[PDB]
Amino acid sequence: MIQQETRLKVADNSGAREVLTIKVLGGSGRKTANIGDVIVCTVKNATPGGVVKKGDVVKAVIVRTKSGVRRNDGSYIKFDENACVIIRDDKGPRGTRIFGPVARELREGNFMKIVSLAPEVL
Amino acid sequence: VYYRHSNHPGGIKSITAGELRRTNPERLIENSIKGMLPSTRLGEKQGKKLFVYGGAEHPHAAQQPENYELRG
Amino acid sequence: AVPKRRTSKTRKNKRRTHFKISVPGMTECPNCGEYKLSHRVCKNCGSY
Amino acid sequence: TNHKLIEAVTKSQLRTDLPSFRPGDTLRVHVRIIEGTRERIQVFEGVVIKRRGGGVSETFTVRKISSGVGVERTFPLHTPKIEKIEVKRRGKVRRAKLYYLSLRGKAARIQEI
Amino acid sequence: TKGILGRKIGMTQVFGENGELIPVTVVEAKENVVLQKKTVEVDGYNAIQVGFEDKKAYKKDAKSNKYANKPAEGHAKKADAAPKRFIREFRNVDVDAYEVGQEVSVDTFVAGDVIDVTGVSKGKGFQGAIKRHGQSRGPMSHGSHFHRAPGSVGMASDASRVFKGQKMPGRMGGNTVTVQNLEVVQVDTENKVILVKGNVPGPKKGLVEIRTSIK
RNA sequence: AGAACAUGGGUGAUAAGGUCCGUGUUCGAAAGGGAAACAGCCCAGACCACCAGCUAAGGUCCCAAAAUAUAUGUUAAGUGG
RNA sequence: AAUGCCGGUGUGAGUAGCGAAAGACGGGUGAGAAUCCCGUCCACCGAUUGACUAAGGUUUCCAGAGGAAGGCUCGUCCGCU
RNA sequence: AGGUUUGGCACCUCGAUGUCGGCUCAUCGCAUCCUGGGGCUGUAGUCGGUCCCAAGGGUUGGGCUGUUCGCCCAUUAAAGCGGUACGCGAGCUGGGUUCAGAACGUCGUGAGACAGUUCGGUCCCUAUCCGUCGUGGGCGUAGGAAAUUUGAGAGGAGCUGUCCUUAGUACGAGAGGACCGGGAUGGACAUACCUCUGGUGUACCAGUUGUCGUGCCAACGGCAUAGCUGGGUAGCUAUGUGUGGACGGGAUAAGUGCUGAAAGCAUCUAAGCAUGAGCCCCCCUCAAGAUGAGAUUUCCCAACUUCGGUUAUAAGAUCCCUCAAAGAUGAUGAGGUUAAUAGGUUCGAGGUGGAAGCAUGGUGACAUGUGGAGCUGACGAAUACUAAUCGAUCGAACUUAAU
Repeated sequence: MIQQETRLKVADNSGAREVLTIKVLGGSGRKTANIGDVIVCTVKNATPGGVVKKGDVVKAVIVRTKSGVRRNDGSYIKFDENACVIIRDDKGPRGTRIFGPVARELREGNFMKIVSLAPEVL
Repeated sequence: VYYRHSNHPGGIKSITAGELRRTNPERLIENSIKGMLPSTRLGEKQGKKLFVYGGAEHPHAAQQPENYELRG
Repeated sequence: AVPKRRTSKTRKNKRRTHFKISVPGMTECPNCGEYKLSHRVCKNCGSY
Repeated sequence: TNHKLIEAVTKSQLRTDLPSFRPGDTLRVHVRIIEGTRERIQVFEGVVIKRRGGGVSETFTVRKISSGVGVERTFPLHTPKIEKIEVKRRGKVRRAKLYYLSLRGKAARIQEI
Repeated sequence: TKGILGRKIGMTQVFGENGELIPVTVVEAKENVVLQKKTVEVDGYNAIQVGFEDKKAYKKDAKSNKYANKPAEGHAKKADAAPKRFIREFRNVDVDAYEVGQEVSVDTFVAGDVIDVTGVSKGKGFQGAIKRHGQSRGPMSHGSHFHRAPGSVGMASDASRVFKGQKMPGRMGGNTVTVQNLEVVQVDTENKVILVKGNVPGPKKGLVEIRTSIK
């Protein structure tokens, strides 16, 4: 469950290790987001180089929250930490590599460019 | 238009004369009789001597009722 | 927070309408006895 | 205890196929993923950490890291998306809920056999 | 349309073919019979009267509701039936069917039907304004002295009174509720129970009514 | 410590239930009838009794006393061009 | 009729409150016992709610009798008579 | 001209009408922010400009300032403008300002001042009446009762956004881009159920463990926040799971439409002539005969009577076990069968291997069952053992018409 003001970990390659969420995109008064949703955020810790730098206000997608999602058969997929992939606003990743596993909700969310880059899709 | 309030906030209701005469015309006549009587307890009793019927048929044959013609 | 007018005799005695004691039962004691708290474990002049 | 009507009307959908679990066992679970038209199987492997419930609404949980990031997977005992259960190992624990595991690296502060 | 009569038992889950998790309430409807047919020519409207589970016979020194008294024992003797514990009317049905005394089976409903369920809520007792109307409980620190109280109750000397329906504390809810547009998942006739997809108002073993959905 | 009203004027903005003079009335210190209610507006000044009569101002379909009165006309709207 | 002075009696009302603090059961005395006496358990203070010593107070100290008032309930008890 | 927001006036209140912003909770208006209808264009076309009609419902998260106001960051369909003692302090706070301390500046001979700053500075009340939200007692209603109801009349619910044709057609010498049709779709808010699933908590549930004091080893019990740590039954719950929502009918407002004269040409109107919404009503949910009167089914008095009333009647209170109900009343489940409550016996579910004996191992410890054992609260079943198993109280005329 990602509100505003939550620190979120970045799981791809660019000058971005760390983001703080500005706004949960969606409806009015929408409070939280989860896997499949899109937030707007600022970069708090970067690496020297890369395209994104510190102080940039960017979009991202959620992959692998700690409060995992529910399926129809009543099955769950919780993760140990909250991750993030910075996206380019054409449904496409602004980096070039994806680290760690990614959940299948992105396939139904039409994130299929990010689906092939990542190892271990569940 | 006829008006009434329910003592509930914004609870003013209404109905126009023609459609009150078209549905429940007995109320239409007895309301305007009873508005012409004193509003004491004796007056509200005297309004209970009134029987209104839509259509030319009534049940009160044992009382032996007489025709009265409006002497204007 | 304070009463604005005093209370009159009529009003105070109206309020005391229900401030009553309930009559205790008045049932005959079954095994042996007389009128009592109904369906009791009645021992007063009896053996219920 | 629930009611004989509750067991009678769900009693059919129990599956009498599965082995006997104990929290602390390693299992590989063969789950069935659907697509356009091809029912692919993918396998989840991990240690069992909790089992709660009774009757039809039973549930268990298996934990796996395998990529650097721990992953949980919870699912019904009698759900028909499961093709079979293979008990990998047995392992000896002292608790019924293996919750003792911030988590990353090898900082899973758990005890194994 | 249809309608039988109730007493829910509890909740369970059932697996849907094509693979689903479906939470369900088990409603047992046994011992129903038509007791009386209201007719528009005699009563002004058309309805049937149904009695759900049956009680004991009239007993001499019988005083709990477990036995039937003389008047209700005489009623439903015209219907060739045993005394019932619940009697409700169904005026959403077609009275030209339903011979008086007809045993309404639980398989009048077919898995797939859209139904309405009515019942009585659970009774939380006396509650105040946070629980009962969903208010906001102002601040817990910074010197604050109002936590669960309600705020103001009106304006100032203009309209110098409180209006109707001002949402104060009181008795929470033991009301009549109807949940529309639920579904029959399964009709089990050996045990005479109904599976309904969802939740039902009231506690366990309380009376419920099931009807064909109007919309 | 005065007040409203109509008429004559100043001040103010051809404002004020504003303020300042002049000529009257009424309230103040005045009960009664009318204006729905309503010191100052209209009629009228209560020594006491009466289940007598004539009138004022205002009124006469019901509330609520008295014309659903006459005869003869307007109105169709109900209460800068 | 002076938010007059003194006395008596209301209303609010059977309402607010009864001043931090372990108690259970058995037996006894009594017109009357949760409350007094006697147990056997159990809890509390535990550098003190322990033992002295002051100032200060002035018979409150002991025994037997008593329950009108006092004791925020009761009382057969008491620093009360 | 219309409505009264900086001012004019001094009519109520100085034997007190006591407070700016913010918080909590509202209720009205329309002079319309979004959504809904329409039309105009110097609208090629989307864009747009521009108007009129429309008041049901909605109308946000932060950074800076005590702030009203104001500038900024992100969203959203949208982030309107007003009244109500500039709504609301016997509902809240107390940052600003009118209090006693102190520093600075300016101006005063000085005591002091300014209106400039800056730091620090005690927010009382047990609800009588009316009002509001809940829940009872009394009486009533032409025989008394028990159960089902009708509905005069009340209250509550009408909001929104994506992906798909259409369509790349209209149109675009270029780059740019019309409107319009179906099911659906799965969403955001806010409503009202409920605990099967994920989770929370659980103070008479099982386990591990540290100090100390008692019965002297150990095993128990006491106190250390429930001593602490790890799990967790039922009940109660959100962050969990279900469900609803313009509207499911046409029809109306500037507007668009038809035929047609004074004014013989002309004319959307003049008589006539249709539509276009959020308009109606419908619908949907709940409560409802104290609606001072509306039913239907069954039961009981065959008397007694001066049927004025009495006893028996149908039936309800009294009392006692209780909970699915509950401040209390009330409302349900029960009272000698029987399963209301408790014990006992079995489950379920919880937590996870008790003792005694054996086998070790130097010993701390392990094994290991012919041991997923022993323990177990509120869950469930069955059961006569302990109990609700006696008995009194209260209670049954006028009139026409027939037949």
